[PDB]
Amino acid sequence: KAKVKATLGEFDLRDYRNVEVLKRFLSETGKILPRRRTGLSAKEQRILAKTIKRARILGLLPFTEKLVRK
Amino acid sequence: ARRRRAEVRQLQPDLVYGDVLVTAFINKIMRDGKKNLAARIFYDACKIIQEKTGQEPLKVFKQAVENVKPRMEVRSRRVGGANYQVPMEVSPRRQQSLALRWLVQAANQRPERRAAVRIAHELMDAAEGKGGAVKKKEDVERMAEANRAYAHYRW
Amino acid sequence: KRQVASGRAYIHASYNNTIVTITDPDGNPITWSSGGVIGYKGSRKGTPYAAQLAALDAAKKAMAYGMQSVDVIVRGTGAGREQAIRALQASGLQVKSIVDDTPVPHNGCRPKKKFR
RNA sequence: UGCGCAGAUACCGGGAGGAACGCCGAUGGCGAAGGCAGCCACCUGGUCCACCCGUGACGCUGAGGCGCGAAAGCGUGGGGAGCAAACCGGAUUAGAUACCCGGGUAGUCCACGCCCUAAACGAUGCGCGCUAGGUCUCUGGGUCUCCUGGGGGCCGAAGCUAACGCGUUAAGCGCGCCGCCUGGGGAGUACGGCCGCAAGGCUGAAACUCAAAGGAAUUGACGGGGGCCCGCACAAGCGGUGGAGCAUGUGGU
Ligand SMILES: [Mg+2]
Ligand SMILES: [Mg+2]
Ligand SMILES: [Mg+2]
Ligand SMILES: [Mg+2]
Ligand SMILES: [Mg+2]
Ligand SMILES: [Mg+2]
Ligand SMILES: [Mg+2]
Ligand SMILES: [Mg+2]
Ligand SMILES: [Mg+2]
Ligand SMILES: [Mg+2]
Ligand SMILES: [Mg+2]
Ligand SMILES: [Mg+2]
Ligand SMILES: [Mg+2]
Ligand SMILES: [Mg+2]
Ligand SMILES: [Mg+2]
Ligand SMILES: [Mg+2]
Ligand SMILES: [Mg+2]
Ligand SMILES: [Mg+2]
Ligand SMILES: [Mg+2]
Ligand SMILES: [Mg+2]
Ligand SMILES: [Mg+2]
Ligand SMILES: [Mg+2]
Ligand SMILES: [Mg+2]
Ligand SMILES: [Mg+2]
Ligand SMILES: [Mg+2]
Ligand SMILES: [Mg+2]
Ligand SMILES: [Mg+2]
Ligand SMILES: [Mg+2]
Ligand SMILES: [Mg+2]
Ligand SMILES: [Mg+2]
Ligand SMILES: [Mg+2]
Ligand SMILES: [Mg+2]
Ligand SMILES: [Mg+2]
Ligand SMILES: [Mg+2]
Ligand SMILES: [Mg+2]
Ligand SMILES: [Mg+2]
Ligand SMILES: [Mg+2]
Ligand SMILES: [Mg+2]
Ligand SMILES: [Mg+2]
Ligand SMILES: [Mg+2]
Ligand SMILES: [Mg+2]
Ligand SMILES: [Mg+2]
Ligand SMILES: [Mg+2]
Ligand SMILES: [Mg+2]
Ligand SMILES: [Mg+2]
Ligand SMILES: [Mg+2]
Ligand SMILES: [Mg+2]
Ligand SMILES: [Mg+2]
Ligand SMILES: [Mg+2]
Repeated sequence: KAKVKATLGEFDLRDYRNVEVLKRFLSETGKILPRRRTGLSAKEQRILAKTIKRARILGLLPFTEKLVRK
Repeated sequence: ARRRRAEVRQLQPDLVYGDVLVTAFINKIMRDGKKNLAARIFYDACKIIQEKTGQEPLKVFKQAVENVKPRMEVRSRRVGGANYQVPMEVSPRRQQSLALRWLVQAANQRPERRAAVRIAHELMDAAEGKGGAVKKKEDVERMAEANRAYAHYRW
Repeated sequence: KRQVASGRAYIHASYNNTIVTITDPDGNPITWSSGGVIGYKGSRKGTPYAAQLAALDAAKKAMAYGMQSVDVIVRGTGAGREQAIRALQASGLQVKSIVDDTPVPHNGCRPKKKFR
């Protein structure tokens, strides 16, 4: 499987308002993908976590979703 | 059998019907090593069944056996304290042994006086679907589908 | 007496029981079944067989109200959580979709000693 | 046991309230220790790097003192969802003052004030200097296969250690300073003292008694430990014994 950073452009890791890019870093559910799947660095993931959470308080990214399978 | 598969014994074909199933049935009738007695019992019973009914005794032997074969049984398995009666299928080999054994043990519970009389009559009843053998088979198949709730313990 | 003909079927699957509710698309229930509704009483209620028979009882109870299309919601883990779904598929109800909505807290409430 | 026909469980919607922050999440980070996980803002401490700019030995340790100090517990006033000592039941059991199940008070949370213990652990005081490397990682800087600082890991040179192991994050080589040990039990007891509302803490003996107490490692036994594997050990199956009468041997008388 490819990683998210690999298939992506030059984006601002701090911009909490960009949903189009942040939604790429959530799972099927609303969870935050581990660095193994996001391809980010330790620092980069540390920043993404915060900006995703900020965006979740704004109603932009979800806290959790429902799994359609099984 | 802890090491190997314990291969099945290959019986000798029947001296009369050239058929192995018959030889095995004779073996289950035989007691105290009297195979001549058992064979004369079986064959005189073949005369009985072939006369009192005008059909070939071979086909009736096979049919009677076939109607006693159980397709499912129950086996205990030790699970978290007291064990459970757990249904599962029956090996074709085991269907064989069980059906023949049940046939003989049932025939000797018959009221008839002579051996070959009981053998013939039980063969006829079991081939028609009645008779004690078919009741042991129907009761075992009742053991499955009753404890069916444990179908996840298959093993 | 309702004629919904389409709705939701909720599979609540715990280790001690599996119970099925069947509702209209607005969530309001129609009929339901459970492990105790069919004959079983004790531990046998949490078995996958009882999950099958509960699912089927509730599906037949849905037929009389006209149900054909069903969306399946699933909450919980336990034996016969899958078996209840597989019974729901061959129940004659066409299964529209299947979702797992099992509620997990974000570490809010202290569990019983049993769950630590 | 409990709850449910006064309609529970399951499902949808609305509302209240308390507590804790899923994923990120790490073998990760920060802190002197205790300890610190949603998010935003304010106030605020430590720490690291680069420049080589300023002061000019201003340093290290540290008996007393003073401040901090998980949980539990104490006082007053709140609060009180979930859990839950004590306690009330239900089971289990030889018994069950327990493990399991249904409940439930303190408490767990807040404020303010007490208490000062701990497997408070790296069971390893602080500071400096010297002694091969290799590898993973967090975070700075650089002429950015790499080089160079500061943390966190794993192997391992020299060396040390009783051994396990330690090994530039020393348990190696040295130096300064503080704290502490001196056989097991009696005993963290007794007395006095200081402190505390209390519970209790800090200090801390003796008589008496014993030929031990202990550390690490070794072979072996054992495990209601693990992996693997045999035997009529189980299973599948056939015939028996246990019952009768008798033969015979033994116990008892
Ligand atoms: Mg149950
Ligand atoms: Mg599983
Ligand atoms: Mg836990
Ligand atoms: Mg009632
Ligand atoms: Mg009642
Ligand atoms: Mg009442
Ligand atoms: Mg609701
Ligand atoms: Mg509210
Ligand atoms: Mg209240
Ligand atoms: Mg985690
Ligand atoms: Mg200068
Ligand atoms: Mg000068
Ligand atoms: Mg100092
Ligand atoms: Mg001091
Ligand atoms: Mg304290
Ligand atoms: Mg406290
Ligand atoms: Mg209090
Ligand atoms: Mg109070
Ligand atoms: Mg409770
Ligand atoms: Mg309790
Ligand atoms: Mg009790
Ligand atoms: Mg009792
Ligand atoms: Mg006992
Ligand atoms: Mg600690
Ligand atoms: Mg020292
Ligand atoms: Mg200093
Ligand atoms: Mg290293
Ligand atoms: Mg760089
Ligand atoms: Mg640190
Ligand atoms: Mg280093
Ligand atoms: Mg050496
Ligand atoms: Mg080492
Ligand atoms: Mg050096
Ligand atoms: Mg050193
Ligand atoms: Mg040493
Ligand atoms: Mg002494
Ligand atoms: Mg003490
Ligand atoms: Mg004194
Ligand atoms: Mg005193
Ligand atoms: Mg006093
Ligand atoms: Mg007391
Ligand atoms: Mg030892
Ligand atoms: Mg062993
Ligand atoms: Mg045992
Ligand atoms: Mg034996
Ligand atoms: Mg046996
Ligand atoms: Mg005898
Ligand atoms: Mg009798
Ligand atoms: Mg006898």
